[PDB]
Amino acid sequence: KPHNVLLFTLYPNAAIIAKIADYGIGTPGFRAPEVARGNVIYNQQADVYSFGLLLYDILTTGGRIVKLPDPVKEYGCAPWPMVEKLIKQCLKENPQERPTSAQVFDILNSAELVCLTRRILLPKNVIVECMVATHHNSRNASIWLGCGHTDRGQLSFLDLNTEGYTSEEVADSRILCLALVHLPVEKESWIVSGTQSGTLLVINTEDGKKRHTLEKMTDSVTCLYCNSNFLLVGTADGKLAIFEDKTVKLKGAAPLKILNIGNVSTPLMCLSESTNSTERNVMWGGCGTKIFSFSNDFTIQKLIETRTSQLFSYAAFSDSNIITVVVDTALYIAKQNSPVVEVWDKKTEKLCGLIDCVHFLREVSGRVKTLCLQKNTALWIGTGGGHILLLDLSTRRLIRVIYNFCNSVRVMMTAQLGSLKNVMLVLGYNRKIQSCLTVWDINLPHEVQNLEKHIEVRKELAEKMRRTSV
Amino acid sequence: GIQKCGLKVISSIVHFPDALGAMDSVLHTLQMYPDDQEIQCLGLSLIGYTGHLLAKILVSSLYRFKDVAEIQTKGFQTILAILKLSASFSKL
Amino acid sequence: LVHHSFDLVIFHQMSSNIMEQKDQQFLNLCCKCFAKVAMDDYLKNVMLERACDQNNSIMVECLLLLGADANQASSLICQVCEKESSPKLVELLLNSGSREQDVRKALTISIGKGDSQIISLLLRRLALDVANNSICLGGFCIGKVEPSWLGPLFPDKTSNLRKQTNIASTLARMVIRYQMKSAVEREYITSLDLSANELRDIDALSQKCCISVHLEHLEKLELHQNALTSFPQQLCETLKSLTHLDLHSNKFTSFPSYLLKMSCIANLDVSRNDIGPSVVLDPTVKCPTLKQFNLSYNQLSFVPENLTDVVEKLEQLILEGNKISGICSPLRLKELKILNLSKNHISSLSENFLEACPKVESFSARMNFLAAMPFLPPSMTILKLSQNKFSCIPEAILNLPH
Ligand SMILES: Cc1ccc(C(=O)Nc2ccc(CN3CCN(C)CC3)c(C(F)(F)F)c2)cc1C#Cc1cnc2cccnn12
Repeated sequence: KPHNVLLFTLYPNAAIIAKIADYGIGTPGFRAPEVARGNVIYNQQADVYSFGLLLYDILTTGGRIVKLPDPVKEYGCAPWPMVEKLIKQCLKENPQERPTSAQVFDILNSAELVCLTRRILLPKNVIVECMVATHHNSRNASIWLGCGHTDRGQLSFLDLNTEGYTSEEVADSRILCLALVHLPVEKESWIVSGTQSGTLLVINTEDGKKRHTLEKMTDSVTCLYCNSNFLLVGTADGKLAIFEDKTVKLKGAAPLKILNIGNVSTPLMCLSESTNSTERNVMWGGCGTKIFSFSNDFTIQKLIETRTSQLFSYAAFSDSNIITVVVDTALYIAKQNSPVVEVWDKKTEKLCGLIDCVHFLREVSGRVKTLCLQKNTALWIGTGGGHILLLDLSTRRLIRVIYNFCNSVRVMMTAQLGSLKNVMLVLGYNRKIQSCLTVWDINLPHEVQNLEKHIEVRKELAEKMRRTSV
Repeated sequence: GIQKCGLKVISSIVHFPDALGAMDSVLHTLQMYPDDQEIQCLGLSLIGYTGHLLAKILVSSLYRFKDVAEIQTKGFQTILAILKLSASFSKL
Repeated sequence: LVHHSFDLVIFHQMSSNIMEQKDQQFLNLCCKCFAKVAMDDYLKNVMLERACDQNNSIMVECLLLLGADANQASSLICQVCEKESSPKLVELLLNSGSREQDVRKALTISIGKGDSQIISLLLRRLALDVANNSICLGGFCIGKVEPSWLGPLFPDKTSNLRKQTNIASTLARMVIRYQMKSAVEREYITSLDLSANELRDIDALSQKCCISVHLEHLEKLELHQNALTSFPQQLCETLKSLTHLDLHSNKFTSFPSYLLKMSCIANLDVSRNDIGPSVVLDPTVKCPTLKQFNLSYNQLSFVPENLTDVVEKLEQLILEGNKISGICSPLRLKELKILNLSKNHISSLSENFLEACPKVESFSARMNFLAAMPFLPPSMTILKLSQNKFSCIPEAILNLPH
């Protein structure tokens, strides 16, 4: 029972926190049903049920003390799905189905148990291409998942606090990219998407009827970005339109400036920003195999070529187009259907390093899908094979490989919730097709490292204690 | 640069009874100033009675020059005093 | 090579501004030699020990990145801290793994040789959890406390992030590449636990160095199991946002009345001290936010006087363990909810002492010499009168509605 668990500290990063005690003074509330039936001796396989009850009480923060119900429903608490599955495991009726104690500790040893916060399935299971979080820190902590399901578009809207969602079809054809813009001075917030019809549509989040249509282009919009102003636009024929944040409030707005970075044979796939504040005045974009940067004047200030990659890397993976550009001290590049990541520098405009994700993966298809960075020097590599990689920018080494939670990672955004906490949404596929949106704690790499060091220190303490006792 | 005449004033005040720590200060200066401060480091009396760094600094200051007649005899008197204070000093 | 003198020349040449010079081939050969001696990682541990014996934090980082057991040896951190070292070196050793017991011993060392910088560097590792917003200095036996130590522990939002240098990481990257090639060939702190640190005063917290502006947002201060004697008044007015103050198991002698001047104090605990023989709260003080008051196990010989005018809205008045003779003045706390006079010397309660407290629910009066129970409020739900000489169940308790 919790009455038998002593606490020697409250500091999370302590070597010794909780201990067990039997004061020698089963209990009705905290006994296994097989034990309550008077059947047999307690046995090891019933202690795991008692431990599952204790885990339920810790999760619910002592709510039950003052056929078990749903912890999230009957009492208020954050989901913590990995532990809910563990609870539902070690509380099964058939004692042969309860995991053994060593197994319970082994699955309590994962940083993915501490860091996974919410795991939401989408029942419709539609192929979801894009999504954009809500930049509002209000109670409307929600996503705006865009997808394509028909000759027209599919528009979801999944609320986090509710975990329920509404779907709509308000575009004329499939959508490939999303973007949201919020003008607090005017208290206006709009969700703009890129439709494969070859147009751009605006939907005001304040009123479901306030809709507009924007200027048309010959190809399909592939990416959008908002810089915090100006609305960046990106097409598949190498076009770069700038939309004023305020001018797009009215329907049929005008693009303040339009550049043709490239041509039809080269789509513009990704636009990003520099993480360092000293370079806040440069925006980078990948038009096919050109890593171009343009200043706050919307004029190209650098134009690298990527066709040089075939001289060192394989020509097969070299002659694809850029997927993403992750701007930092060094440019990080992902190319279509390529399992290798290329590292460039802004100054020399030349290759500096390569990353062969196949090495890390085979150490356990491995196609690279999305790249994300956090300022904590951990670059999250989402591989199309359904595995996330954690690379440390100081050493460019592996931290941990996260897998067996989805089969194909599609996109990976960083976003904040209404509790001011920063999380990383990972929308992955599940083809048994099913779309699952895991919301990871942004502190996953630190958690991996700390838990490893912590379990090693405790192992050393136990070893030393066993030695001096003998 | 004023630490030289400061150590001169220190040499003036050590003659007063109950001079008591100032040993860490003059030790840091001697580690900072190798030549001039060590010439007057004979003023180092029985202070601190365990840092091996202090003895290392003393012997290294003696050896770094090792050619000035007066500092050799002064440091020898000092090390004789401190070993008379503690026999464990001989080991280190 | 590493046995005789390799460190004395290698560290000297690589730290004497080896960067910012057109000696690319020179650095290449030195890194080739580095990767060559990098084998037999025991030697790397020797290099780390020698690099810490001297104050050269420029290359210790490189040794740590290549992989060096910072818990090798008087461990490393205690050695570095014993001699005069630099904050950068101890920081790099704390960031890499080092046993908690070793860090604790190093804190004791740096406490001996008083140096605020290394003390703060260590306390930022031992006793700070940014998730909870709490300092957890509980049981460290820090015989004193100085604001210059807890300074950098508080967020101090003016501070920012800046990469001072990167030469060590790049040096580490290229020696690792050469080794591989040779192988191939807001949010303030709302808690401050100082409990059980064997303190003797906290007078050093007064117009503190950058800690004064941070104490104004403290919402808990555990000071129990120390040995204090007073509470500095300047601290009482500085702590303009406390709610939970803990002072039990200290050595007090008279209740500091000005404690009830704190703007938002809501749980005061002065228990197990030697307070006595009577607490007299000054009528000029009005504390309408005090919703708990624990004066247990003191040497009180009365109920705290002027408790109605001063502590207006009190919920739990716990006076257990004191030596209270026998009540004569009626409580008037309109909002009392739990009274507790167990283990006292009471023999008879005044016939109208609880009539003017209409919200009492719990009432514990164990281990007294009680023989009769006076008129009680009808809202009393729990009533624990044990071990206290009742010849018969009183008639005043057989009529309690609930
Ligand atoms: C004074 C004391 C005496 C005895 C024990 C005690 O638990 N002994 C014990 C006896 C048997 C067993 C093994 N059996 C399990 C049952 N089983 C049927 C047979 C085998 C174990 C076990 F730990 F191994 F489990 C422990 C604990 C304390 C305590 C304490 C303490 C310290 N701080 C605090 C603060 C608040 C309260 N208590 N407290």
